[PDB]
Order: sequence, then C-alpha cells, then structure tokens
Amino acid sequence: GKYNLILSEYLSFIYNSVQIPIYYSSNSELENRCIEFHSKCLENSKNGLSLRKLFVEYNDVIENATLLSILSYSYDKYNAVERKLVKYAKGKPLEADLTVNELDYENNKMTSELFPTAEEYTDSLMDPAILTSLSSNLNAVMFWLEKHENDVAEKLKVYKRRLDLFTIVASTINKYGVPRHNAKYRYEYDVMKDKPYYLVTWANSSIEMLMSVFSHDDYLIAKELIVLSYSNRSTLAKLVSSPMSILVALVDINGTFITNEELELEFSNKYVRAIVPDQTFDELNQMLDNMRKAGLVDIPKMIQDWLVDRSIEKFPLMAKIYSWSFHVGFRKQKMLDAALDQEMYREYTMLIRDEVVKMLEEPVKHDDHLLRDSELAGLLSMSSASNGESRQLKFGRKTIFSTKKNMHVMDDMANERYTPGIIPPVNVDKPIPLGRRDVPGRRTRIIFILPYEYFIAQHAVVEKMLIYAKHTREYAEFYSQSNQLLSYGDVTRFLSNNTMVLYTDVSQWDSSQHNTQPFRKGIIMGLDILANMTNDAKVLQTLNLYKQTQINLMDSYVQIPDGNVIKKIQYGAVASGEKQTKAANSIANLALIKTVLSRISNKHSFATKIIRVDGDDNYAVLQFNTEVTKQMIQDVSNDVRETYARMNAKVKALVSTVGIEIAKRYIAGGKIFFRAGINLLNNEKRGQSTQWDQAAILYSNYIVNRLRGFETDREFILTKIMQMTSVAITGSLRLFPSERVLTTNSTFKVFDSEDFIIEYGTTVDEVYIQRAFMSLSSQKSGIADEIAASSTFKNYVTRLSEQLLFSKNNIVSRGIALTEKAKLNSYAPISLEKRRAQISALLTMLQKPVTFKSSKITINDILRDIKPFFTVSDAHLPIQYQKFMPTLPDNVQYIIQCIGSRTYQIEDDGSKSAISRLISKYSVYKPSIEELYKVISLHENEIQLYLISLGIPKIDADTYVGSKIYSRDKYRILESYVYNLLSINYGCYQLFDFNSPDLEKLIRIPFKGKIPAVTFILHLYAKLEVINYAIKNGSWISLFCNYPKSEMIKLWKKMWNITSLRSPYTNANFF
Repeated sequence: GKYNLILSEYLSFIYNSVQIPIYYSSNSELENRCIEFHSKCLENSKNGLSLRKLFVEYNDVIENATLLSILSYSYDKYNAVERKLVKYAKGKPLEADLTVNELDYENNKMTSELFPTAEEYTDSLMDPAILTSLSSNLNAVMFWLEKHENDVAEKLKVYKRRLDLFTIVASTINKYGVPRHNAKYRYEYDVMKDKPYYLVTWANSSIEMLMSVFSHDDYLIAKELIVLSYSNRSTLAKLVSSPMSILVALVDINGTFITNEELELEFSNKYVRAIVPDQTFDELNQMLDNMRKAGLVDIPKMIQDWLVDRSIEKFPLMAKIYSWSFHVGFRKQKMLDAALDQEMYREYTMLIRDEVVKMLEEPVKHDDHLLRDSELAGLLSMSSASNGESRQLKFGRKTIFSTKKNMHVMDDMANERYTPGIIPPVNVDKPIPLGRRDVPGRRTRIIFILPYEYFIAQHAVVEKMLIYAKHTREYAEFYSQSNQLLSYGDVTRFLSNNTMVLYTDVSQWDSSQHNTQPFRKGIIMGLDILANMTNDAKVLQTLNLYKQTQINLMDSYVQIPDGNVIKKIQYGAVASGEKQTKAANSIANLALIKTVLSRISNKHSFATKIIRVDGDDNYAVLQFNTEVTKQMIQDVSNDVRETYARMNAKVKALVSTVGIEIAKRYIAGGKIFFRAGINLLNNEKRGQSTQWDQAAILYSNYIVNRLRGFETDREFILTKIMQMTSVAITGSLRLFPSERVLTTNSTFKVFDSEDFIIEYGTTVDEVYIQRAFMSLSSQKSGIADEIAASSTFKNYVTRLSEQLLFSKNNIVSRGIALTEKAKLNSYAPISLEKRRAQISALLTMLQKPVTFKSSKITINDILRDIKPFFTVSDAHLPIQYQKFMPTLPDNVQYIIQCIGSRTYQIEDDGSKSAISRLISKYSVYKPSIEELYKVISLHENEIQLYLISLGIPKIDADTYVGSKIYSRDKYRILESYVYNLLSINYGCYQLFDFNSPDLEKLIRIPFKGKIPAVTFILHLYAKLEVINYAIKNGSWISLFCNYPKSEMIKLWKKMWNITSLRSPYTNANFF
C-alpha cells in the first residue's frame, strides 16, 4: 500500500508543470462511478481547474475501489536531471589515474582517445546492458534524498552518508554532463566522445552501492570502492575479495551443524581450533599489502582490526567486504585479450577414462534405449541446447536471422543438408565462433560456438553420465536433490582436532593448455572401452560419434575478433560450449584431486573422510592418526602445492582445519556463508528480456542479495520499478501501473508488497482483476504461426514423431509444436513484434474490461475457497535451532530458528512417479509435469494407449493401468504440479523445513475422509499461512480446519483444472 502512495511523491517530484488516478472495481455501480470520476478529472485538468472538489465527490472511489494506474500529463523534456544534479555538483570531480590498468583500454581514458573516430567506437567494453537509464538512476537517487533530507537521529546519518557519496557521483558527472541514452538504452559515440569512457557503468555501480549503505562501515566501503573503481577497473574486485579465502581458515568453530545418517543438518557442539602455519599468515599479509599498494586504506585496515581477535562474532564485516567487492561492475575486456591468457598425466588421465566408463558401463552392455536412440533425444533436447551462429534461413517464402540451434535442424532437414552422422570439423578449415561469460573480479573466459551436430552427439551420453553423478556424493553439485546446505554439513561433519581440510580453486587448470590432451584422451579412451562392450549398431554409432567430438576438438581453431576485423588464431586449451562441459569438467576436476591426494600420501598417512567436486573447486577432509600441528598443515600444504605445480597447473591450493572457501559458498566459523554481490544496475549481457521483465528480474536480484547479505534500500528498488514499468501512450503522457497491477499474482507480476511474502487474490477486486489479466496473457505472433505453416516445420515435427509414435499420439504431438512456438519468439522479429503489440493491448486493458468469459481456475481460485474454513488462533513457538546462515534477515532467520531448515529440494516435476519411470524405461520422450498432470487426469482406457503410443510394452502397460501404484501416482503428479505453482522450491521458502515437527503442530486438520488430494492442499495452505504470518509478525498462529465433507468434492474437481502464469523473472532460486 505504501508503494502506490510513494509513487505519487516520485511523480510530483519529477513533474512540476497533472496526475489523473484511475480506479477500477468488480462492483458494477462503483465502476460507473469510477468512470464518471475519471472523465470529470480529465476535463477539469484540460481546463486548468482544481480537483479537490472532485476527490471529495468520489470518496467512495478513493476509499472503496482499486487504483489501476496513475496517468501523467507532462510537457517539459525530461531534462530535469541536468538542473537537479547541479545542486549536488559542489564536490570536486574525480581524476582517474590512467596509469593503473595493465591493459590500456581497461584504463578510464577519454573516449575520444580509446576511439578517435565514430566507426571505431564500441560500447562493447562498458555497456551497462540494462534497459534503464543513467539519468533515471540519478533521478531516482535524487528523489530519495529530497524525501529523506529531514530524517532525524540514525536515519539522518544514513542520509549524510548517502548525501556525501552521491556528491562524488554528481560532481564528476556534472563536469561532463549527464550522458543521454537512446531508445535502445545504449550509449552512442557522440555523447560518449568527450567523456571518460567508463563513466556510465561506473555511475551505475556507484549509485547501486551508495544506495546500499546504512552503517558507517557501509559508507567507508561504498566510499573506497566507489573512488578506486573510477580509475582501477581490473583488479579492485579481485584484490578486495582475495583475502577472504585465507580468513576462513583463521576462525575456530564453537558449535556447528553437521550431516547425520539421515542426511539432515544436525546441530553439533563440537569445537575445533583454527590452527594456521606461520607462512600462511604471510600469504595473508601480502594480500593486505597488495590491497594497500593499490590505493586501498580503510578496507585493509578493517581486516587488520579483525585479525587481532578473529572473533566470528565480528565476522559479519569481513563478509560485507567480500560481497561488496562484486558490486564494482563487470570486467569486460576485449575478446582477444580474454582469449590470450590461455608423462605425469598417466595417473590423471587414467582416472578420467575410468570414471567415464563407470558412468556408462551398465547402460552400454544392456544396450540402453537412450544410447540406441541418442539422435532423437538430442534432437528433442535442442530446446535446452546451447547456441550457434545466427545463420540465415528461409521458411515458406521469407527470410530470417535465427540463432537458435533447433531451427537450424529444421532448415537442414528440409534441405537434405541435415547430416548428423557427419559432425563438422572444428579446425583451420571450419573454425569455432566465440561466445563469452563475464564475472566481477575474474579474467574473462571464452565460450566455443560449436554447431548442432555436437550437441546431438553429446546429449544422451552426458544425460546418462549425470544419472551416475546423481547418486554419487563426490559430485556435490549433482547428488540427489541436495541443496547447498547438505554440502555445508558434510564438511563440518568430520572436522576434528585430528583432521585438516583442503580446498582448491582449479578454475585456471580447467583451461590450461596442458589439460586438454589428458582430458580428451581420457574421454576418448573410455569410449573405446565401452565400444568393446556392445554389438549394438545404434549404441556403437553413438559411442563412436562422441569420440570424434573429442578428436575434432584436439586441434581447434578460434574465430577470434580483433577490432572491426575477425582474426583467426589457434587454440590448444579447452573451453565451455559442449554438453559434456559441466559434467565432463567435474569428472576431470575430481580426477585431478584424486591424483594429487594419492601422491601426497606417499609422505604422510591420513584417511580420506570425504572428497568432493563443485565446478571450479574441489575439496577433501583427511584424518590423521595424531593431533594436527601447525607444522603438519604447513607441510601438507607445501606437498600439495608442489604436486599441483609438478603437473604444471595454476591453482589456489589452501588448507585449514575449520573452514573452506570456494566459488559458491564459504564456511567461516563453522557457519555457512554465501556471497551477495549481484550487480543490480549493470547487467552482464544484453539478452532478449523486456523492460518489464527487466524490472521483475531486478527485484528478483534484490531479494537474493538481501537474503545473502548485501541490501539495496527497498525504496530505491520501488523507484526503479516505477521507472521501468511505466509506459507512454503519447509523447507527453506516461502511464504508471499501480501496486495492485504490479504485485497481483499474474504473468506480469513484478514483485511483492512485502518481501519474502507472496499474496493471493482474497478480495473480489483482486480476483476480478486476476481473471481479467489472464485474458491478454498470450497474444499470437504474426510470425510464430506462419513458421509452423511451412513444409519445414511440418516435416520436422512429423519427422521427429514418425520415429516416436505408433498410435494416435496427438496429445504428444500438440505439445511438441508449442514447445517450439514457445521459444520461437526469441527471434527479434517475434519477441519485438509480440512485445510492441502487447503494449497496445496492455494500455487498452487498463482502460475498460468488464467483458470476460472466465471459466478457467487457478491457485488463486482454489485457495480463495479454502480460506473461510480455516480458524486462526494465537499460538506460540520457541526458538530452538541455532544460526548457521548469519546473513539471513531477522524475519527470515526467525522461521529457521523455530521450525528449522531442509537440505533437500521438493520434487516439483513428477520425476519421481511410477508412470514417469515407465515412460522413461522404454521411450526416450520426456513429458513435463503439465503433461503428466493432464495425462494422469485421464481415464484408465486413454492412459493405456498413451503408454503404448510411446512404446511401453502392453503386458507392462496394462499392469500399471490397473495396479494400486497408478492410483498413488495420481496423487504424486498433483503434488509436484501444486508445489511447482507455489514456487516452494525457489524464493525464501526453499530454506524452510515445510515438514518441520514444530510447524506441523501449529496446524490442526481432521480427516473427514482419506482423500489425499484435499487433505494435502488444506495442509499446505495451512503451512504457508502460518509461515507468512511469522514473517510479517514475528509471532505464530495456529490454524484449525473443519472443512465439510460436501465441500471437499467440489474442491476436488477444481484441483484438476488449474492453469499457470509464466513470468520467469520471479526466479529467486539461488542455492
């Protein structure tokens, strides 16, 4: 509710020259009243008359109706920024020490210097890539200051800090003026030509950080990073963070949580003295010195103060620094520079091959259908395939520039060009294009761009590999539904005064030219061993083709650009872009640690308690037949590093007894920590999202950060959403959508009216509007249909089906078509056509509805029904579980303190149902949860044919149709579908133990009848309600349910008719 009013301040603030609110309502009489009020308002304003009398004359509308949006009639130029900024340009502009960046262009020179001519300029090195403007950020920041220019006490101090800092930004920007952004939110050459090239991105990062300060320390930190970043743009993030790895080893462990036999976090009182060798301390001093010799002052001092007592109680600060260092921006260097950085392997490669074999040993001999029909599966998977060059195409009688790999298959099949048995050579003749991945505080890494023959020859094998990983704990990333918490508990588990932990950072090793030979040799060798295990042509064909991918790779040239020209150099290193990348990479990393660990054993005798891999990090807790001495840790670390050295591999091999740090999570003090640095006002790359989705994505990012540590002031975020959602109907009239429009659960929902809490239509208006929004949810694309009209699409679908179907498969057939018609929009002409057209419908939609033939039901309709049958009464819950994720906001942390947390994901795809397993056991097809949901809701007779249509044997198909297991399977499919619709696995809920004994007691539900469906929803609805109350009140409530037996049947029908609401931005899923 505060969002709608706040928006008024923002509009009045920006415009000084009318504001015509717009109210809608389910009530019919009120609605006409709303229209009268609206009509009179325009007339009064377009006649320069008051509006105070009208508002009094429509108190019913203000008080009883819903605000739909607020129109804004303006007539200036939106150049209020130039005028407002000057008041803050009092400070002295910053001067960048152009003598800081090893790479010339990394230095913050004058654009006209880095790019003398227009045809030479390229924002490719600083592009915020975000659909919001710098002026907007400046405008948004100014609005907050105007509003909090009179706050008192501590609130004021936040202002003084915010005021000070902002001045650095205002003062510097003012010197060169505020850069103007074009429709594409890019920054052209003329505006940029006389300004410090890295200005715009810097302002975003400085603004993002200064609007994230609260305590004094935040200020020094925001202040130091803000200033040094202006000149340093290549080591500030790396330097500020770097010491965090050594710091974790420093603090002891006073009580920590572990992983018990039931693989659930269990509080242990164990104590472990964090003992570190002398040399390790020096390593940390150098990190501090490097930080110091680089300009830093206060931040280094802080860590220094921390090291005097190294009290986990004062560790929170060390965390704020490591998280903050990331908000300095993205290191976007020239592609070539990024590309440029790139006998005793018998033991190493041997393990890689062997691991490959195990993952594919049983499947190969049996002649798994997946291996035999690998071509269809890979073909089907294309939707979840990488990306290829934006080729040229023709379908029917037109031309397009699609970059999606799946479409390439369509053009090629309908052109006799499709030839998967022949995987294009990736060398001098036909080199590999290039893609990239940027990340704060790390050298840019490149991404191959192999054709589709490569994905196809890699999907089945990798998929089969993963299943093995899925049940192997060594691969801490894949194992079961495991969440990061399980991984956290496993490490603390064996930690004792007779066991030292060892972590590494093999990121560079995965791209070390040295690595490619072994890596490829092992994969190929294993394929050879597997091939001499079967006599199946389909499998051997697949086993062989995969082998070739490695051979073509062994010698791969790269189409590396070097200006407006495309050079072409060699490349003896391995990069990402293959299916096997993430999976195979782990195999190698695991293979590497096994090799190093075994070799070091020659000297000291230990016991490998646990070994794990996780992308660019691999660790292990080894136990010693005696107490660990500083000398011992120093010796083992040396032996480990030298070993890594012998294999000529750049790595960060550290060793501790109580903590570990890695790219995804750091365990300092026996407590689990997560970094919180997701740049909010500077995106990595310019995707295909829209301004609206950009905002919902921004809010998602904000919540993840708040949950992890970093916290950008929510008022600022509200301001951005206000700027990002608004849309103009004229050149002097913008339409700012209301809070109800913005937060109501729909396909346009951007945020929540209370972070961490999701609401659902409870009032008539919310539902009235809720049903109304679904209407214009999916608007056809005058391209996505014609594409399915050409022989190409029809041949491709039929061609895929002809080898997938037998009977009348159309339920399956209808889905495949939309499977493509759902991604096809990607193609600019379709995403842009749909996005631009949506605005006309959306603008008109706010105008006048009242005419909708609703009939479809959703979670909103179902939940609204159950509400009246729940009787709430104050209940009490004591805090018993300790803390292990110290950064969690108090309200969130409180729930875990009372009901606990889970170290698992809640099955939300039906993957663990008997029917699914059967469909998988024989057919390669993979029906989504939605399909399983629709299929399960069918009659026994229909369901039986579905299985046959895919290939399940009739004896077996018939057994399922009757069997008791099928009935239960009907319950499980619904459960997965429901949980999916509640995002119970994403957001903050993924951190709550929804089966907590403590939470369960607070719910009271009598079994009117053994009806698993209804009993299930009443309970989950009961649990969500209690949790949400907890978050928004700090106190608990107990719910009672007396749902009549009659009502249950009506509700039961509703359960199998719930539709969805797409919006992917809501994505908060972080661990």
